Amino acid sequence: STTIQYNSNYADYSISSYLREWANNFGDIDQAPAETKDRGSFSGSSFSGTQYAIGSSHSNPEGMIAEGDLKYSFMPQHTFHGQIDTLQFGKDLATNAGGPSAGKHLEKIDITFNELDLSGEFDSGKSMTENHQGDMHKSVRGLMKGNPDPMLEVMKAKGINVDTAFKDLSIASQYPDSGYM
Ligand code: NA
Repeated sequence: STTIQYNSNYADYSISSYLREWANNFGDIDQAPAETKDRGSFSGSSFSGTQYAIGSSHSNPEGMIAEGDLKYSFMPQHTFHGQIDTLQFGKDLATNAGGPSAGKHLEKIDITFNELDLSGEFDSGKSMTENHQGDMHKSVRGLMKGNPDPMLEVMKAKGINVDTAFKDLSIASQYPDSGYM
């Protein structure tokens, strides 16, 4: 079953209010010029990986990391598919020691969704419209475009309450208070 951890600074936020703030600041990747666009980084495999990590293309700190079995179809349909088990949001993505093939991490982790079971399929013979209806694609691509609503709809359809503040949300627990951030 999906569970959540959150940094105490976000105790008064909900999933919906957090993802709105995150996505607004991440901003729409399509509006970034090519020269400064972060298209995201796959690692863990020899356009696929067990981790996909992406930061804002607009010189803001927001970033996201997905872990699971992730794939991207590139040209011409640009569909994200596979399985996301863990989805994490925060700020200031950095490459792990050993470089990009070792993965990335967020310097500040705000919210982590565990056992999210977010999936989608890709069929190379089907239309782009059909392939883009998958839960994983619409939610990840929406977030990349500054739009959390597809992700929120997927979460609501899983029975997750995206309205409750984290402090009151049964499936969420606060990361222990620390002092290094
Ligand atoms: Na709670």
